[PDB]
Amino acid sequence: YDIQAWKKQCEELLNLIFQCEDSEPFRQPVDLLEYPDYRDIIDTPMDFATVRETLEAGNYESPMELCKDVRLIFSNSKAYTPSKRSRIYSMSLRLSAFFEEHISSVLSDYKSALRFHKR
Ligand SMILES: O=C(Nc1nc2ccccc2o1)N1CCN(C(=O)c2ccco2)CC1
Repeated sequence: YDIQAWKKQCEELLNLIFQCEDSEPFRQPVDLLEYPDYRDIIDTPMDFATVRETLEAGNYESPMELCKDVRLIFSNSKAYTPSKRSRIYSMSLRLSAFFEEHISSVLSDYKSALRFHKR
C-alpha cells in the first residue's frame, strides 16, 4: 500500500524502454529538419526523454499522468505515420505492447494504495 512506489517502478520501466531498440526514434523529440511537416499534424510533441525528465523533476503526481504522456508518444506515431506498415510505426506498436504489459501493475498498485489510504 506504498503510495509513492510507482515513481521508482516508472523509473525502472523507462530504463527498460531505453534499452529496447524499438524505443530509438522515440527517445528524443522528433527532428523537424528531418520531418518538416511534423507540427502541421501533431499538436503536442512527446518523447521518452521528456517523460523521464518530467518524472525526475517531480512534475508527475501519479503514474496515470506518466501513462497519458507515454500513450501520447504512441498516438503521435500513429497519427504521423503515412502507412500502418511503416518501420517506425511498427516499432511503436511493439513498444506500446511492452509498455502496457508493464504499466498495468504499476497503475493497479497505486490505485489500490490510494484506496487503502482513503479507507
Ligand atoms: O525523428 C524521429 N525520431 C528521432 N529520434 C532522434 C534522436 C536524436 C536526433 C533526432 C531524432 O529524431 N521520428 C520521426 C517521426 N516518428 C514517427 O512517429 C513516424 C511514424 C512514421 C514515420 O515516422 C517518430 C520519431
